[PDB]
Amino acid sequence: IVGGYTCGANTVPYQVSLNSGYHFCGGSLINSQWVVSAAHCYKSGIQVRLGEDNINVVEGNEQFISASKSIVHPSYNSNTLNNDIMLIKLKSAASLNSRVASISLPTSCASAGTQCLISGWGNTKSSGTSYPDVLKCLKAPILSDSSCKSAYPGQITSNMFCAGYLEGGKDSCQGDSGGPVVCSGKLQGIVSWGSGCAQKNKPGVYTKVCNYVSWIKQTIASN
Ligand SMILES: NC1CCCCCC1
Ligand SMILES: [Ca+2]
Repeated sequence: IVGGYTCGANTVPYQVSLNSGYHFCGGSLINSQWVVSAAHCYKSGIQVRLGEDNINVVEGNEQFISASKSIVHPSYNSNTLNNDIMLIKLKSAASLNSRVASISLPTSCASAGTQCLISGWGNTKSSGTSYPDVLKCLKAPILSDSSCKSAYPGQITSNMFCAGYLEGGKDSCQGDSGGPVVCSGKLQGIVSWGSGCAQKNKPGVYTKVCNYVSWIKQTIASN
C-alpha cells in the first residue's frame, strides 16, 4: 500500500496473508473455511495465515491453516486478467472471533464515489521497494467506469473497476495482490492489477466481486 496508514493490529479481521514460505498475496476470509483471493495469486503449497499484523513476528492472535484446495475461476485469462478471482479452502475451519472474522459478500454492486478500505502488506514505495511487515490501510473511492476506461484504454472489462486517485500518490502495490477492497461492510473488490503503483492517471484496478457471488456460493456449496 502506497500513501496509506498503519491499520492497527487485528483491526481488519478478514484480512489474510497467503504464505508459501513467505508472504506472497493477500486474501479475504468469507466464511470459517474459505478465502477469496486473486487468480493471479494461484500457486501450490499455500498456507493461510489469519489474525496477522506483523507477518514476521508471532504476536499471539494468529491461526496458520494449510489450504486443502484452490479453485481458480473457470474463465480466468492470465493475459487480459479478466475474471481475476480464486477460492481457497482451508484444511480445517478457522476459529472465528473479534480478530479473525469473515467479511460479507455483496448483495449489490457498489457505485462510483463509494469509499472503500483497501489493505495489505505490499510495497509502500511508488518508485523504490520497501515492505512494511505490519498491515497497511488505504481509504479510496471507486472511480467511474468511464474514467477507469479512459485511464486504461482497451483493458477494462465488465469484471473490473478502478479505485483510488487520478492525481497519484495513493494505491495498492506489489504484495497487496489478492487482498480486500471493502465498502460499507461488503467485499466489493480484490486487488488485481495496475500500471506501476500510485502513478498519475493510473489508478489501481480491482476484480468486481459482485459479479461472482453466484459462482462463489455454488462453488462453496459443492466443495
Ligand atoms: N495496483 C496494483 C496492485 C496489484 C499488483 C500490481 C501493482 C499495482
Ligand atoms: Ca504475526
